[PDB]
Amino acid sequence: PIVQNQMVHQCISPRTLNAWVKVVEEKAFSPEVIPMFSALSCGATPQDLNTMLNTVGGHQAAMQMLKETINEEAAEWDRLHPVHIAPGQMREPRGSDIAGTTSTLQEQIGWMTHNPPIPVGEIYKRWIILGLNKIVRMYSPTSILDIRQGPKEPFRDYVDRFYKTLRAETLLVQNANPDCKTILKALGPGATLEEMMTACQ
Amino acid sequence: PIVQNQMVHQCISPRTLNAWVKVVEEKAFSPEVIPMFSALSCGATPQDLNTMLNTVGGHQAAMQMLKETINEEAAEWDRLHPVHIAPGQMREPRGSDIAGTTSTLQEQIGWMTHNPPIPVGEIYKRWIILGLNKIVRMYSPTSILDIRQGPKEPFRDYVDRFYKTLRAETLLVQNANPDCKTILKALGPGATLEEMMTACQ
Amino acid sequence: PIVQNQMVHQCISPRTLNAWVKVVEEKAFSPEVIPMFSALSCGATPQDLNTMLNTVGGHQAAMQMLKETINEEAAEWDRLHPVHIAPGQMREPRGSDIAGTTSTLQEQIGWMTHNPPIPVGEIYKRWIILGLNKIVRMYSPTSILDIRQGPKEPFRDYVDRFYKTLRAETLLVQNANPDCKTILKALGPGATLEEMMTACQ
Amino acid sequence: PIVQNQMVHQCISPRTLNAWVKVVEEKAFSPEVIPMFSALSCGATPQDLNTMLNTVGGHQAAMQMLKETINEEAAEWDRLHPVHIAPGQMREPRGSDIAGTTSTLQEQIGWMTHNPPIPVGEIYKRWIILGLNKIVRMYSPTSILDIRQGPKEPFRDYVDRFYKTLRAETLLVQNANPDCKTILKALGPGATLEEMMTACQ
Amino acid sequence: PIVQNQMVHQCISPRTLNAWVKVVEEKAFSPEVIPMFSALSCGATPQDLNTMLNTVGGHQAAMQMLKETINEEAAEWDRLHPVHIAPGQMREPRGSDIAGTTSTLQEQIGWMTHNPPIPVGEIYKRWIILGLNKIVRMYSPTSILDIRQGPKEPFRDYVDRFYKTLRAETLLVQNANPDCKTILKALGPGATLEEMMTACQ
Amino acid sequence: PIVQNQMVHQCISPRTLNAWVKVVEEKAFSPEVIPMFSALSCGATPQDLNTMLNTVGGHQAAMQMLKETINEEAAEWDRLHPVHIAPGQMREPRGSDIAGTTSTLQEQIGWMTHNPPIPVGEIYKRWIILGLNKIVRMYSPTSILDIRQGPKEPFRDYVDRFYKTLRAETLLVQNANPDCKTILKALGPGATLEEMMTACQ
Repeated sequence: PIVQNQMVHQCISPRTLNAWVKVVEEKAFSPEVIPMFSALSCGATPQDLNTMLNTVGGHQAAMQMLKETINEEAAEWDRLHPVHIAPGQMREPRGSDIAGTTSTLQEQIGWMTHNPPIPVGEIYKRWIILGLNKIVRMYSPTSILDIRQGPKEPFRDYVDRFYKTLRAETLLVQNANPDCKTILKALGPGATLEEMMTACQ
Repeated sequence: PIVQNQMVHQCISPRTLNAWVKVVEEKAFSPEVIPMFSALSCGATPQDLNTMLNTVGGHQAAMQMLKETINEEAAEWDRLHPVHIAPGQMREPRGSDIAGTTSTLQEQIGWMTHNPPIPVGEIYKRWIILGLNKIVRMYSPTSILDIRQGPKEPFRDYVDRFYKTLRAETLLVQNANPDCKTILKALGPGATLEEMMTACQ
Repeated sequence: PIVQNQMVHQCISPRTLNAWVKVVEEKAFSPEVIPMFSALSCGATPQDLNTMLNTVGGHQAAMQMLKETINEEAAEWDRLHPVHIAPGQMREPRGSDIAGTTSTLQEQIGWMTHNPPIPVGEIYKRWIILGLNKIVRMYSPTSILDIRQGPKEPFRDYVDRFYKTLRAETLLVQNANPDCKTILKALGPGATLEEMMTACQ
Repeated sequence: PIVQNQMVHQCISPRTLNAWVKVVEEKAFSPEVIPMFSALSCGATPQDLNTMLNTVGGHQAAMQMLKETINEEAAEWDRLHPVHIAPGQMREPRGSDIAGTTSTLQEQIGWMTHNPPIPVGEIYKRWIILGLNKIVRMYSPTSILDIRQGPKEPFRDYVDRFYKTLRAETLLVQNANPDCKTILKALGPGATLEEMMTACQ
Repeated sequence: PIVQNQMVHQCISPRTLNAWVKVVEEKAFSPEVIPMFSALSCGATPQDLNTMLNTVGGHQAAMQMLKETINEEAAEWDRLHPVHIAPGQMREPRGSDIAGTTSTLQEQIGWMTHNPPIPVGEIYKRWIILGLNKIVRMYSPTSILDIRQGPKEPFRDYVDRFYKTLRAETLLVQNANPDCKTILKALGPGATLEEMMTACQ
Repeated sequence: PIVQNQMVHQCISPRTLNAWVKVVEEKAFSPEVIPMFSALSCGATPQDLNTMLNTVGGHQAAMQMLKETINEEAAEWDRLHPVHIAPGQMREPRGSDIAGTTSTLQEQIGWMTHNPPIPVGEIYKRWIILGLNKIVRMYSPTSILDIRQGPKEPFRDYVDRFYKTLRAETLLVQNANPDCKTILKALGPGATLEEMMTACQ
């Protein structure tokens, strides 16, 4: 990553490397892996971002899809920012430079610490999360339409499933079981979630 | 977080990230999770606070309720502090800025390190703990009225349950078993907890 | 805590937070938990001390007793140091300020780093350990009078139990078994512990 | 490694040492071990690189092959950069110097921190990864030609295997099972991977 | 401990605290615990040394014996260095000051960082190791006279036991079994251990 | 160890201490323990080196042999560098000084940071590794002559054993099984290891 000492490059830590690999092993593409990815990649160069992605051993279908999305964003970057070098001067980054496949670490450091800064690490991270979100959506196992409260399922457990599904991807009341539904309907309009859960507790 | 070097931004640590996720996995919304949250979020920006909340994978009912409380505090903030920008100057934060959904990290850093400082991290944390407390209360499994000493339950174990329940949510003596109750009644008024526990030991 | 960089505030560490919670989970109120508490709270502000106590999830009877002792010391502090503020100036701390319930972190930092320093962290820690010691004493399971060497119990194991009990709360010889007692009596006056243990080895 | 303080030598960490040894124990020569190796060897001197390789206890066939590749690159280096010393002056590195077998740490530090820098750590790392890639290829257990979707194998699981094999080492559709193949064929030309996987989901 | 920044006090680490407690739990008073103690107490003040000893929960017989030895060394210190204070000046340390029971941390820091330094941490550590060595000796389970090679015991295993016993507390050959003894006797005078072990391998 | 801040002494870390003790517990004297020892002792003083050796609890036969080798190197040092002190001046180190048994830490620091430096830590480490190598050789369980490919043993597994044995201590082809041997013989002269392994794969 790049962090302050002056902004300077620091080696990615074994702790960071292991944390990412483990989250993926343990959580796959559950939605909460994305915020973890973003935090673990705080201050990351494109090189660092590639390191994190490349250290993943499984899920190679997903990792290929991600490359596809990345290449799509890089092409759109090239469409909006065509590049044209002068001895000793900073060149303009193209898509594959931001994605760290045709740029060196030193070039990335130069862009990231220039004045004004060209935040290639942040730009690349945005593309990666765009791709990751597609994957989270794809690997979501259930439709919100199929999340319905069971006959003796605690309302809390049902709401947990409902919003967990919504995150991966009136209905709450509709999909509630008969007993709870009657209670919720009587609540009247404008009830908060807290109120509904207390009601069916 | 923001910490001294001068106050500067530091990336949230893998240790901090894991600690929070693990406490929630292991303790759910037992009351002692709140002090842990506050300590783990020492010096946190709103971005950091969102990271911590968002990295939680389960309990999505609770996490939705929390969003509700947060939006309520943000609206009250907007009611008390309407915002009106000048080139190069600091804008005033609105509710959603303090909650980190419409403000950038750099803006948050600017507010937090301004003179005088606008402690958006501390303001947001207060809202979050307000919401968390509601959840702790909701998920409290038992009424203090239902905590009564068992026939052969050690007084100490009963007092543990009693104050554990009180924390999540004369009575102590009333709910004690007959044998202990007689002892405690004879103690007379003004007895400390230490005295009562020694008495029924 | 407060530590040198100049004395400055540092966030309490996840390592420190976990260590304390784990010692309590694993050792309860065995006497050796107190020295651990004191060391883990090296340089602690009152806020930090409250964090450590509050992160404990079990033993709520004990934690209530501790609050009682703390309030007693705070009242005695107020009796000896009545407080009377001038714009921009440091106010005098009352009991509840030292206990961190009515003082802010910044006020605590101000007191702790003033010249001369008002060591509110050290004063509060003394009160807490006073209360903790009462609890260790209360939860001590056995009287030293009931620690007697078994017929075929190794002398070393008996001495371990004896001094372990003494810590939680002539007698050594008296409570020794017949065979060892005869040996020890013949040792004559003034024998060290090392000498007694070698003798009955 | 060499890192900034000025560039200075830092001892390789126990964390780094253990991480590498463990990845090899746990993952052998699966392709994702290479990006991990490169990241764990961030800033490494040739001495550090040798340390990492030499701390591996198993896989001695592979480690011998790696030495072979290294010696081949060192010979080609010597062919392109013949060396010819002046009292107090920096000598030119030969192949075995870059590979750290005939150069001292101080010499390596001198080369790496000279102006202009002679990046012997980076040059050696390139040779090592060249050799490691050969090994990954050798230890790849299956031909991409033998990766075919099973009768009731989820398309996602099949694509995972396919790209995992491709990494170690039209075909995707050809090797898909009859049911999925029909769907994919109807998709028409130009379908992305995301589209194919959704189609056969 | 005291370490350089200038020599300054640093809080004892949770890592250090746990390491010591664990070694004692896992190894008791095996001889190798002493070098570990000395290393873990690198730079320790007397306060730190007391912390380490006091955090031990078991072995209270041993811990009492240690106090006895410590008091004996402190008395001999007082015999050789009688103490006689001037406003603002450093007082001379007595035995119990070096042992940290009647001296404050600030006094210990003052002594340890004075010019010339009065190394109270090192002096106390010497006393503690003197006491620990007595305990290692006491808890040594076997006499070197009872370490004899078994009929089919590998010579290496026998030598391991022999020198392990010697550490806790011609003979090597004498106690070897008949077959090995014959070989060793034929070796002639002056044979190294390596030679003997190779011979009976 | 000694490291830069200026070169200064740093306490050996609990992480380093534990890593070494664990490697020995887990790997005994397998050859890869030596590179680990050298890396973990980066920057070590003789005191540190003794700490590492002395913290080992088992293998006391080996540890005695090591002392023997160390004393032999120290005697040869004394033969080549006889020592002859001037008030305030640095004395010359003898063998036992380099081995840290008759020199203080401060003396070791003085030698190691003098200009020109007298690298007593590096000199001692060389002696220790000389002794360790003897032990690795001694504890090697099998002769390379007894490493022969089994009838249905994969060539790769056989080569692993062969070079693992060679490390602890034409033949490769000779010791290969009949089927593989025929293939290898037909390969002709000059075949690399990679080529042989591919051939018999």
